Amino acid sequence: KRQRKKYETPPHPWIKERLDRERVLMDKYELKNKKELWKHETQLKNFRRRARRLLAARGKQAEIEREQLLARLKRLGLLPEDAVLDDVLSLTIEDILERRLQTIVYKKGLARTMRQARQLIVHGHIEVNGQIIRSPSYLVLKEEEDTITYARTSPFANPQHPERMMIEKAKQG
Amino acid sequence: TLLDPLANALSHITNSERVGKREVYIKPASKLIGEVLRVMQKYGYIGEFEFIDDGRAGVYRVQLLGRINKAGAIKPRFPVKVSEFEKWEKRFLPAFEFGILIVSTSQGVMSHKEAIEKGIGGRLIAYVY
Amino acid sequence: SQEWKEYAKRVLDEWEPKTKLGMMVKEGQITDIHEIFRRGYQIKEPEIIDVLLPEVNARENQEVLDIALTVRMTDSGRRVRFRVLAAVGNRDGYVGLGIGHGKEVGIAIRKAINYAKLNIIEIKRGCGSWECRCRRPHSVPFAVEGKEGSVRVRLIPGPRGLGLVIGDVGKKILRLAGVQDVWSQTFGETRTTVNFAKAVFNALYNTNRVAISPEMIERYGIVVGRA
Amino acid sequence: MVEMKFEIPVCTSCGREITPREHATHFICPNCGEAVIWRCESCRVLAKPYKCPNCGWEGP
Amino acid sequence: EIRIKEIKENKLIGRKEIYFEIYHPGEPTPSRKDVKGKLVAMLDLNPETTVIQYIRSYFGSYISKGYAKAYDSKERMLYIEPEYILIRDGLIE
Amino acid sequence: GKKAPNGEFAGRKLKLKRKKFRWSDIRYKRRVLRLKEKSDPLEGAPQARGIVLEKIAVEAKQPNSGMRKAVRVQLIKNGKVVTAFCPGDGAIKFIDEHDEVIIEGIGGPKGGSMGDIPGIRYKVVKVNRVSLKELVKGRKEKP
RNA sequence: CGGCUUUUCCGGAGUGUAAAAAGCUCCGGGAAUAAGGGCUGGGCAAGGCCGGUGGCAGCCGCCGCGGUAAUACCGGCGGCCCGAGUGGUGGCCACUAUUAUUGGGCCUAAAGCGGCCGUAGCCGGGCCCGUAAGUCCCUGGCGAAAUCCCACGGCUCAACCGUGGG
Repeated sequence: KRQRKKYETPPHPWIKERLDRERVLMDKYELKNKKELWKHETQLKNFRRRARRLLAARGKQAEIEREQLLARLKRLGLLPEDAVLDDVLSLTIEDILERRLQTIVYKKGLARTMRQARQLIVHGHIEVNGQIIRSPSYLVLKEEEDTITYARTSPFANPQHPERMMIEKAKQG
Repeated sequence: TLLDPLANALSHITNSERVGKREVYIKPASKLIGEVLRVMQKYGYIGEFEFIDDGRAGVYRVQLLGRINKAGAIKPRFPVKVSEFEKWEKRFLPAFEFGILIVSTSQGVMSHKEAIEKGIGGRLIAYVY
Repeated sequence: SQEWKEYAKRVLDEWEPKTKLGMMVKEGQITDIHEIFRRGYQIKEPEIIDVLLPEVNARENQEVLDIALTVRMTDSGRRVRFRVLAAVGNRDGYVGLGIGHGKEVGIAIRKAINYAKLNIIEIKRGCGSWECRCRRPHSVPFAVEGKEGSVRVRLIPGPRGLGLVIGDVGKKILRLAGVQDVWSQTFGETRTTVNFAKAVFNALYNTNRVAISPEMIERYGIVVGRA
Repeated sequence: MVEMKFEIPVCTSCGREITPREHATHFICPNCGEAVIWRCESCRVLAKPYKCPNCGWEGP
Repeated sequence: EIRIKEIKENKLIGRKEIYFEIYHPGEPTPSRKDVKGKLVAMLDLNPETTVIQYIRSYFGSYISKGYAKAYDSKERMLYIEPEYILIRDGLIE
Repeated sequence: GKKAPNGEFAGRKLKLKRKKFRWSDIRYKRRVLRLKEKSDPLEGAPQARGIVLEKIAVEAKQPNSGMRKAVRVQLIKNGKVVTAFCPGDGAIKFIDEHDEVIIEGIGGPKGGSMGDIPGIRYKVVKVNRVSLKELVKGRKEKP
């Protein structure tokens, strides 16, 4: 046995439609490589395959797996608390990308621009539930979402950090 | 030589439907054929069906309601368990629960849906949709 | 919408009707597109259909599938001609295909557009998948087959958001028809895009042909025409 | 979004529905004058007989 | 700041196992001597009989995990404990 | 007629028929008999080391016209002699008699001759443990 | 142009070794401070100008370009893809319904034996009684672990590992 990549490369690299769509997603969300996007899309496809297999299965094990799948998806915040097994097929990549650490902190207004958010996360200025995490590609659970704050020892815990008032003004502006 | 009455009967039914004939006569009126004719009638594909005492093998008379896209006989009578239905059902029904398969089981020749409801395996004999 | 009615008003004010179908669409008697289809009438004035379906005039809803250059040889030159395979369809289950001959590309495109307008057909849509079963017209209601040339195309219902699993030509054809997901299986030469497009059109048209019981309509939420 | 579920014509001689681009025909009953018979192309070309549902009148 | 999360007494061995957190926000990882001298205070142990096994600093965490032992007689460590840990704690030259 | 056999209890003839007509395929037939492994001068090596014997110009197939430079190489692995193309522009100057060259496949259809050049099968990659690509580019220097 | 962070570098402290080693983690000084590879006629469509070579040099996965303005050779400019990677060669699978049980063909494209008999093999009319071998359902022992999938938990997340289910 050898371990295997968790992401699936696209079947054809030079399709104009996919190229432009991925480019738009890249520019909006500003990932470093298409590798991250492909990893996220592979996660999406995994969830969709699980839903497909479960929808056609009868048995106690199928029910337990279905409940667990819905529980995890709700835990991620990707679905409402009254979600069913049908709408999961309607999930898109953008739902996942909205749940990214970088996307969440930027939506939490701690960065003027999400690239600056990526820098802050990398340099360890952003803590999750009091614990730091240096992967912007990390996926943030719903429960974690309210505990996202600046790292305590980092200067950004200081309200007077010169970049901090610019951050807060751009948030206000 | 007539190796099988059932497949011939179903082929005749389909060919009659396609042109649009009103009444169909099945020459080797076997018991299994009669049990078969009961099934899709119970599911409304056909109307009344009757037996005729011909003195050779009898003849089965049916009238066509124009509601049978295609009917045939799954020939090598594959034994199927309760869980393996969707495998064969994906092979012979155009869509999900579109049409019915017919299974010869311990409790008789009878519809695949009810067999799932009874949870009993058997041997596929024919398909129609 | 309001723009579409505005164009309907313009083409009503201009187009004098000739055929028999023209008046009871210029007189307000007919209001549904499928009112043409149900009675088995015929269409030879494209101006009729856009009066009921102005959405054709959108640029996105009209596709050019192929441009081909056919060479009629002659004793004093290789006189060429453009054949345009085009498809015009709204995104609510009505679509048509056409082939236009032209001395120039532009005239070929115009004639192809008109012929695709005249070959408009209604469509059945549903959720026949063994997985989705959502009772919404995202896919075909059931497995169907179309044939043309050596091309045989079997469309099978596919789960929601799968994406059109078919070649690009069929991708465009099913895109303009208001259908979103499908499994495809092709046999023969798919390279000749004209025959492939015709086979897909045959499959979509055959979608109507199947006999249907009232229960399965509620089962699959079948939509015939406009969703 | 009110559903405009129409009524697809159904040919009397067979009971099948009529495809949009078929060369079927609809006509008032030539005997009773009350019922409109629909007749699809498959029935028409083969000229298999049709029966009126009102007076029972029959005719190819 | 030291917060003990577990104190297990191994009656068979005669030792108190000590599992603890140390809060050192914005500070280096504390030295062994300082943590030993702080630990002995509120538990009233003999420094010679007490040995600190490990002090692991979790990544990006200002709370460090520490594990130590506190025996009863001076012979138990010599007979039982690895010779190297005392050398780390300096109880052996 | 209909495809046969189809009986429930005719597994043997089905299997035997499939085995019988699988040999008619050429890919599977080649793989099982390992014919390439018997015929390969490289004996299954994607890359091989050899010694140049001489330099030859070969005419490209019509309608193309050109004088393609290449080198005959005596293989160290088994002694058999094969001809290898020299890619790049003017690369033949860098190559000399009695030069330790490293060659690989040329990439033609079925691993055969590529492009308009017929009969050739291999191209020269390295010479004296220095790569031809840089030498034609001139970035590195031959020893 | 102004402001800001600390990837690296230096020091200390822990673990660390049963020994350093890992520089692993924490704190401290301090600085903008590690980036290429291939392609750029079409099949790949992803990308257009300039100079040189001129049936030569050459390129080319295949189709093809070069016989003097070369969007295809070479070089410059510009552009496209991927990226701490990226190209060249060889093998297996898919591509391929070109191995066809699902699911290929056999009049003219490769393929019906020239025909007939018949052993084995394969496939076989209808009704009723019987056995229950195949078959279908239930049920007990069994098919090592790891590896597969899933939820939860530990290493910052993950990779990895434990717990529970299949």
